[PDB]
Amino acid sequence: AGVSEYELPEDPKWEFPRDKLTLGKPLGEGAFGQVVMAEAVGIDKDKPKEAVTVAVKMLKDDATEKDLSDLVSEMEMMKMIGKHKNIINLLGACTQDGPLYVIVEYASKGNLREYLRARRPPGMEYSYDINRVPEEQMTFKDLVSCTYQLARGMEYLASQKCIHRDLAARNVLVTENNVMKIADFGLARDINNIDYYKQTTNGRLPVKWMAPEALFDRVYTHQSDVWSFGVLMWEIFTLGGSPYPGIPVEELFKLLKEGHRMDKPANCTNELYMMMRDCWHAVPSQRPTFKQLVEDLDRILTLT
Repeated sequence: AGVSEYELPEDPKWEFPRDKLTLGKPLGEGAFGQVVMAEAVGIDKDKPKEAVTVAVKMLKDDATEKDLSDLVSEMEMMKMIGKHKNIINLLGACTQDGPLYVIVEYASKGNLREYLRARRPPGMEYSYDINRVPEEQMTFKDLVSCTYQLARGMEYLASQKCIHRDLAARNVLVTENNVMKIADFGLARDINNIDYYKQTTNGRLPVKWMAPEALFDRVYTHQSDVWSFGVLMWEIFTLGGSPYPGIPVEELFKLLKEGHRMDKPANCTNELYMMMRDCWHAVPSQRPTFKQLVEDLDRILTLT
């Protein structure tokens, strides 16, 4: 393509008028972009006069070409996958005659890691944290429920023949009503009509969440997302813990080849830990599918 010479084409069904978008407080600032809260007047067809709170993803002043390319790619991926209860859904975009604004559903309780960490059982909270929410402490049931919703989001994603490639607690958002939503589709790819996605030699996927076929064989499939989902489960059941604690990524490469796997999280059942271990099977085709994970997780959640 070439973003420095590409004119974003009009797409009237998604286009939103700039004069009806009012930018508010920042929600996030990463290395490659920015997200702010906004009021979008009329974005909901049902209430054409009503302003709805939304989140807006946009470039920063020091953006690279790749940053712009990533933002366009995320927007296009979200058009293609369609709507699901457990995915941050695309609402609109301001693409003409000005900065690219990608408008999506607002998740008022923020990213999953901090959501879990603020909702930890007392004492493990040492030291003094002003951001805790003891009135909403996580039960085992809440954690399973969290995993089930995310599994449903990925089941839907896989059914659209989309790979996310960057699954992780930092890329999950939580709504006012505690709905888990997969976000950040900047690295997502459409693998319709190809057997697998071909990774570059040195990719842009965080190593501690990467399946080995991708790390060592440069292949990415839905089963690679399953590996990542297993790491995400581990993050969930440690209530926002960071993976392979104490192991730098440079040492992880060889440990993985040798069959190293993370230990069971403190307050998790063997049944759930085995499910994690199943996701980290060396043979991709021997990991469960997202459909099987949904079925298993649903059964577990029902019993609880």
